[PDB]
Amino acid sequence: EFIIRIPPYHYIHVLDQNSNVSRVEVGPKTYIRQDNERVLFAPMRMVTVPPRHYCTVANPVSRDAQGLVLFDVTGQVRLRHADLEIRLAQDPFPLYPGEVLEKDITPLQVVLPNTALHLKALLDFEDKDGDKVVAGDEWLFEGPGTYIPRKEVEVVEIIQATIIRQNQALRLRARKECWDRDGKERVTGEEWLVTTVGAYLPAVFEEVLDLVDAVILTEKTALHLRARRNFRDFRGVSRRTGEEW
Amino acid sequence: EFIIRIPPYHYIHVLDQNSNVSRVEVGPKTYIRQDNERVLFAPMRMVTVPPRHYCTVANPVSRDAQGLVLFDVTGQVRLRHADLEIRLAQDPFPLYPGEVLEKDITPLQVVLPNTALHLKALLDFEDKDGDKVVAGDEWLFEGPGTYIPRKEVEVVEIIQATIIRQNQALRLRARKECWDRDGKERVTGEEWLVT
Amino acid sequence: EFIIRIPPYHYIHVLDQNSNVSRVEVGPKTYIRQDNERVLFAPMRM
Repeated sequence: EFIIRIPPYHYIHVLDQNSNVSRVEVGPKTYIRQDNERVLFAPMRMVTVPPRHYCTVANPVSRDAQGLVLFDVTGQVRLRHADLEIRLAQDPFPLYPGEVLEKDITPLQVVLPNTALHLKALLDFEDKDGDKVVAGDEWLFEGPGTYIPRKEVEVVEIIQATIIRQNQALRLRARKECWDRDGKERVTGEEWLVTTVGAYLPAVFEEVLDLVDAVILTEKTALHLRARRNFRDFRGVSRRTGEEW
Repeated sequence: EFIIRIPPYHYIHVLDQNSNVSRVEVGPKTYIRQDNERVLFAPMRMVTVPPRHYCTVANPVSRDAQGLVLFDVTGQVRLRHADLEIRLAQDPFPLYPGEVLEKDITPLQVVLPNTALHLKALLDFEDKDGDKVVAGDEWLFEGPGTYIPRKEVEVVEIIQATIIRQNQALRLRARKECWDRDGKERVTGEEWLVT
Repeated sequence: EFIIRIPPYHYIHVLDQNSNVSRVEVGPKTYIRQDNERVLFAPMRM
């Protein structure tokens, strides 16, 4: 049919069979379909991202410096095949040909306070402050704030901070060679204790094991302790392996 | 039908099929529908907000500095899609095309004395006194007064004050790093007593 | 019907029911008849 009335906030795609090319007919205006064109689908409401939401569209249109949608001379539109893009709140937009709504209008994820996100850089990229990120690097998005999703970064899980109370310590095992918040070199399998009172947030490599409670030494008791490796106790005594005290 | 009598305090929407555009025909006057127009619905009574109430309308019309309802040249009306707005008591108003009555005429919530509201800022905004609010910040609307709802602020629950009598103290656990009313630094899990 | 193809050397008359007025649509060109117009007769050779 030639007469194609397109309601406000809707769009259609007419296929010029001359070049078998499709173009997005978007606008609150009716359309005349000629012999050479063939509308692909009825007017579809343009997808709007409500504020505080986001959406990602498969094969985003290969726009330019001004954001003008680069259109192929043949009658198609230049697309970044197989890539993704994050589109935040804006006016309703038409799906140009060769684009798929990969991610719907989903809410921006806001982490609660004393909680963190275990992000990981799937694709090599450069972060906000010129950071030479590489594929595989892990990230901790802590804070009660909101995280704006990104193509090169994937959230793996949400970790929760561990509250270390008074007279308590938390067992931390290095999952890989790393440094402790006190800047102490750690090796894979090395376990240590963090006594800082508060909601201690576990790091990407530091693995929370358990909370160790102190033992209260009255005047009628004392503690019988045998070492397991060479070290120095709090008094500084250089105890040896197997030594009991 | 061409003859469309619109009773006082009612409105209709005629669709100019020429541009498939709808316009709000509001007024205590009859209307003539031509071949190009097509009324969408019979006269609907304009929604009035009774005093001390409020209402929120989906996709509020993108008004201007003077409040003139910016109308699209095509025959539509400029809308702030997907947003909300709080409309208090006023004269009955017509629903311009592309607007949905999100919140009816509900009463303004007045907290009783010695009670408070647990508000939280869903959307980043700036408060009354230029406060750099961020998304997620919590608010306590206490007082026997009345709270005027807002788009960027959501009430989470109504908390009730705890009466501490003589020779008594109340256990207070910090849910997060914070300061006590006596300006005492607190850490998550820290419990103290208020006398 | 909106689509009104007028062959070369032919003409039609569309009645704008708004004013019940008719105008000669002459030309080797197709025509779009809106809701307000109503073609009176098919293209007639001039």
